[PDB]
Amino acid sequence: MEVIELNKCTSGQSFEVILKPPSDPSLEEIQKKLEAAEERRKYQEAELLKHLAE
Amino acid sequence: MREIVHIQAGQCGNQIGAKFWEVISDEHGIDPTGSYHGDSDLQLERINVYYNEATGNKYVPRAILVDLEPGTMDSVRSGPFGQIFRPDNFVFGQSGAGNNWAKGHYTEGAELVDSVLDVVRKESESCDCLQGFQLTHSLGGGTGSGMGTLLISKIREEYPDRIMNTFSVMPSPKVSDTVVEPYNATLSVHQLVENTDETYCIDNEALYDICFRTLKLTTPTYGDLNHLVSATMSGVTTCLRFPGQLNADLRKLAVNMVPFPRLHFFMPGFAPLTSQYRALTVPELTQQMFDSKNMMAACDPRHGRYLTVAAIFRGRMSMKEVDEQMLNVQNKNSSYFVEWIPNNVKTAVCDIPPRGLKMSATFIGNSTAIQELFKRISEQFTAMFRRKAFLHWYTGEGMDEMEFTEAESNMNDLVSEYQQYQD
Amino acid sequence: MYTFVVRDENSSVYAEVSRLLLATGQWKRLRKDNPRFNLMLGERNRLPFGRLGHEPGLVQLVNYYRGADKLCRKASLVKLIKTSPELSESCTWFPESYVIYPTNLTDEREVFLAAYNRGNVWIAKSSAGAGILISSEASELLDFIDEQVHVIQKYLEKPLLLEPGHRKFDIRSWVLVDHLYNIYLYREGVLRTSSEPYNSADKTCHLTNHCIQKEYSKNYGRYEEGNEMFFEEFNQYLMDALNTTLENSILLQIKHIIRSCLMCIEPAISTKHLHYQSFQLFGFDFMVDEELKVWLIEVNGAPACAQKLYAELCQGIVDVAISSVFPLASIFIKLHH
Amino acid sequence: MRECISIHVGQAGVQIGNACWELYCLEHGIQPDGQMPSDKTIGGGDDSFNTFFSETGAGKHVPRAVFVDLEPTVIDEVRTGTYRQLFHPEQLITGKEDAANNYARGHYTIGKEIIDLVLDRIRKLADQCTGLQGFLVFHSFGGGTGSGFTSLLMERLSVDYGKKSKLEFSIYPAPQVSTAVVEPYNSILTTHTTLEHSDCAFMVDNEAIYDICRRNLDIERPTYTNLNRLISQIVSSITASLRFDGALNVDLTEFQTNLVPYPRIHFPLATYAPVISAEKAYHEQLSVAEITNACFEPANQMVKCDPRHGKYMACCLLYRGDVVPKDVNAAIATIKTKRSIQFVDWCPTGFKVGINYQPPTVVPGGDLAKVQRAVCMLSNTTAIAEAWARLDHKFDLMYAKRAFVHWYVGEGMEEGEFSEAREDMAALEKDYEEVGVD
Ligand SMILES: Nc1nc2c(ncn2[C@@H]2O[C@H](COP(=O)(O)OP(=O)(O)OP(=O)(O)O)[C@@H](O)[C@H]2O)c(=O)[nH]1
Ligand SMILES: Nc1ncnc2c1ncn2[C@@H]1O[C@H](COP(=O)(O)OP(=O)(O)CP(=O)(O)O)[C@@H](O)[C@H]1O
Ligand SMILES: Nc1nc2c(ncn2[C@@H]2O[C@H](COP(=O)(O)OP(=O)(O)O)[C@@H](O)[C@H]2O)c(=O)[nH]1
Ligand SMILES: [Ca+2]
Ligand SMILES: [Ca+2]
Ligand SMILES: [Ca+2]
Ligand SMILES: [Mg+2]
Ligand SMILES: [Mg+2]
Ligand SMILES: [Mg+2]
Repeated sequence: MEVIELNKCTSGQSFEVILKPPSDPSLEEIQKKLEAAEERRKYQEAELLKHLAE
Repeated sequence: MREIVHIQAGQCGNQIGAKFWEVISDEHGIDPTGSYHGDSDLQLERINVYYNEATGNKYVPRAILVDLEPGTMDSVRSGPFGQIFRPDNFVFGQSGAGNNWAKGHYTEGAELVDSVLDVVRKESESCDCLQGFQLTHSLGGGTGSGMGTLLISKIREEYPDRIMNTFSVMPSPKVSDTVVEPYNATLSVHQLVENTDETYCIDNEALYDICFRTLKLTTPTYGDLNHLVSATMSGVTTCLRFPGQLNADLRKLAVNMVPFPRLHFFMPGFAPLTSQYRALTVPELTQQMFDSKNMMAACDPRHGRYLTVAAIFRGRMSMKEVDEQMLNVQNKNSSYFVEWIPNNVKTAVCDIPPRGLKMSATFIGNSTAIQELFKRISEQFTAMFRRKAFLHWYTGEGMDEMEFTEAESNMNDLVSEYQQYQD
Repeated sequence: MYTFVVRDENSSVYAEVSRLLLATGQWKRLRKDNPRFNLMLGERNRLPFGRLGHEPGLVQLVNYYRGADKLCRKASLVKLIKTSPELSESCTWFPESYVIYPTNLTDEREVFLAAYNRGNVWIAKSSAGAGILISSEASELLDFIDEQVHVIQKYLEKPLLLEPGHRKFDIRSWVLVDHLYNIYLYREGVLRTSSEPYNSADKTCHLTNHCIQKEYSKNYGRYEEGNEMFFEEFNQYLMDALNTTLENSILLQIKHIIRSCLMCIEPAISTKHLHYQSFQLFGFDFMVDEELKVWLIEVNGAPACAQKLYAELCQGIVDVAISSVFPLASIFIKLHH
Repeated sequence: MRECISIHVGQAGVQIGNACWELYCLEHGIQPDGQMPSDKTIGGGDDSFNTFFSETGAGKHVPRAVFVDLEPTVIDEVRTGTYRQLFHPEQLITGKEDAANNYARGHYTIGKEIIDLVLDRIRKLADQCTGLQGFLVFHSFGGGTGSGFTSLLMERLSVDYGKKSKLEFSIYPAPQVSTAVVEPYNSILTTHTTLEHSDCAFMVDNEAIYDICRRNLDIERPTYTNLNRLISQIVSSITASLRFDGALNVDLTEFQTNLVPYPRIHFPLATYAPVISAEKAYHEQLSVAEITNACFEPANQMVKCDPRHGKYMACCLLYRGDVVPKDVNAAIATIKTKRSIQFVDWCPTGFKVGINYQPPTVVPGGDLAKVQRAVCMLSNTTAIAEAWARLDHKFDLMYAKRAFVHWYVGEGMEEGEFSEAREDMAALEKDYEEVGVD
């Protein structure tokens, strides 16, 4: 039951009590994925318009 | 500002559509001349979803009236709220469609569809952000069925990223005008399978049974049937017309209710159905709302399983008691709800009740039992088609028998798709 | 109308409990994967406790206490008795045990041999048995374990022997802990007796298991039906032979041990302020020596019952454990604490 | 002094953000018009509250906050609310149509068209900072914007602010208030793509807040307003060390240092006490021991789970009110001799304690009663993995039938992202078991 690193100030205080010792994707790659999904949406819409044109 | 464009096509679509606008105009305080005379700002908070605001604080329905005969639309223009509709939004021909899907879809209707699209385009251009479209029509006739589904196809071509919603009246031999209704309905169902996101299946068989059995109307008329449709249409659009959190727009409703794109045909229900001053408790509203006798599709829900359910309670009531009764129906009949869609029952509450009721409940079910409706239509179709009976009405309009064979196969596939998820 | 699911088909106890619930007409059985249940008769292994108590509007109850495995495992029971101050290493009703890990894998090898060098017969066993060795030499014990975790405890070389027969036995007690952590001891126990005379110089006369006496013992069913003596006959024997009662000589120590064990783990397994509730039926196995001292052998977390007592005990499970939470439209001794 | 920027995404993030900044103003003595009489350095300063508020020459204290929503109705509440004078229009970003509870719609379809605008408005706040710490991101798991657009925003923030810390406040979905069946999909999709970009995330299960509001505040059917007032109290307890003088959790880096030894296991459990109804005219004030003991009751946790059947990696106690270190240690000593508090072997069994003497501030007229002392415990327990298990199971049920999947594929998302996201959750669920179970 040891209390360490007690720091006191006007608005409060803090400390630590120990009970027992122990025993990214780049901007280009993000733009590629955003554009790949947009292209899949365009391809699906083109297929729909082709279906409706028939 | 999430606007909806309303379209009503054919005799049934315009008569049911006019009653719908008559009902919700009263709920929003709009009078037959478009002037607001309400007493609550809740009436106007979402008023622009269905109404345009014109000069002089006038509210004009965003409604387009379509028919191949002038007759029924003259009755609308002479009806109670006939003056509220935009006069340029009356789009009609003179020939009629003779209850012939081919005339509405391929010959007579093709001549008129472009002028309807001009009115749709004019309404869409004045929308801050168009949600999508709702169409009222029957499937058993020629104009609402044949030309209505032609309209849906051409609206999808011009607005591919918008939601298409229909109130579709299914024919029944009990309430029948001609013997070719199964032909027209089978041809239309495949169109709806492909080109709508949400379809409320309104079965004239159920409407008749409710009027006769429950409401004790020995001789139901179309007006009696349309009273049930008015109440149902007002109930299923409450979440779109009033402030709320659940299914507040058409796309969020489709995301919650449609787990597979083709299975988007809903069983609507309404409570109460009284033949009248007695107050209805929350347990009674909840029990009636799930009873088969309150369903508008004439399908036994116990013959199938619920994929998704939406429930809308209207009026001043204990929302805690609503949650208790809603959880009670699910926990006491959980064998009728699919277990692979957790929490597939959503409940909404609106404070403003319908006219003449302290409280009400509206049921929207995506049940696999709806296959009984399509099976019924499929059997009547086949009984005639196996002998090619009455086909000359259609081949005379340029159609080939193969298109009927494919429509037949398409609807039997739809039946089989419901059956694979019922097991 | 209450709902329940069944997830352990091999449970003879709760198959009867499930049969009783349906016989009341007020309980409906659901599919085993339906989450909208009031009661779960769960599986023994990896019961998904983390998914319980998250169904709005459903009071959920499960027939197992999460964490009770600490009491119902060989090595776990030994570690729990040694390291808990409530029980302490100076525990008088538990045999001197040691946890021994095989050499192909803390451990207590050097501690076991320390007390061994200081009657020196021990027994080696584990939870992976139907594999038990009884020897007086420590070399055979440690070499057998090397051939899963095992435990070596002192073999009670002076057991209480029933006459006529000069035979060993062990007492099974059924204890039901409800959702309020009331400790109910079933008034009916069973003595699983050996049918062979105890030979202090073969494992048939040393292991009193009901399956071993029916396969390797040639005197099965001789003295009592199925090598099972119930309390009425055993109490009458203690009066005629030893001039004492079962309550005084044995049952006071049994109730004391049941209370000590279950109160020890109560802070770790109690569902008092939890979003779901638990109950569980336990099987305590006791040994009695010639001095009429009771020793705890092990605790079973998924015990079976005696064929004569299934009807009475399972009805008691419905009464105090299931209907106490879900009321419809005593055979137990409440060990207060 | 080092600034922190708050980012609120979707309805849940915005409405919770509105409740938090309301509480911040009441705590710092800032009026709705932005004026702060106690602030004597007019137009500038590097005080502890300046980490969250900038200052104009007119003496207005402006939140360092951005609000983003793909639909304008919720943010329009902020534009015409009580604290409308705090924010200038550049901080409030709205689209026309929302993500419709569709992760892929928020992430891919609509996110691509608005991500640059949001980053530009964030850049304007960052240019006011002399030493930016990083970001606090409020959002839901279940909404299309809160799940989909947040994950896209977190990816771009790691690119544009690589050295900055990012903390989440995440609303875990609960059917009692949820509005979408596909929320388990959105939760797991957004956790997968955000996992490597978040340093420390505080999950809040709406089920727990709902039940705390019903049990302790006697609200029969709690509303979002009731839920957000309680959530903002917990959020305030967590961020108070950034806005007030002190020595514990004084910068965002210290949150990861004190609570997250393993980077993937960065979801600390929050427990708060006491929650007292304001309708009670007089309530017996709970002591330090009683509120500290309540930190180990599942009924007071932001996520319902059982820390007895898990292991701790770290534990902080954040007190507000009449609390002195003597009574904290006396309470901890008693609790250790009564509770099942197992730490992992590679970590010290201890508690980092912070005490702020100012008692909790409550919204006048709200549901929470004023108390003389309160505590929020932040403990990294493996038991919080139970929330992942529940979520992953509901995912498995729907995805085995590919239910609703067409809505996501229709937005340009590939079906493989579903299983890829699920495999990451399976690996996350396996990491918790290796750390917490023997
Ligand atoms: N605690 C709390 N939860 C909320 C609040 N608002 C919404 N939620 C939860 O958030 C989830 C839905 O996400 P939303 O934030 O509403 O959706 P969104 O981020 O706006 O994204 P969209 O789909 O485009 O509308 C549900 O589980 C709600 O219960 C709120 O104010 N407080
Ligand atoms: N220390 C000891 N001294 C004497 N006999 C002992 C003993 N340890 C075990 N036994 C004997 O071993 C038998 C069974 O041992 P144990 O209970 O470990 O096996 P088990 O757990 O597979 C049977 P159960 O089905 O009750 O779980 C008992 O009948 C007992 O007589
Ligand atoms: N519920 C209801 N059904 C109608 C109404 N009018 C016609 N129907 C049904 O609609 C079908 C006839 O189609 P109809 O709309 O009259 O033909 P159309 O004008 O060419 O579209 C038949 O199945 C009728 O039973 C009506 O007012 N209400
Ligand atoms: Ca012509
Ligand atoms: Ca200043
Ligand atoms: Ca990073
Ligand atoms: Mg007609
Ligand atoms: Mg055993
Ligand atoms: Mg939103």
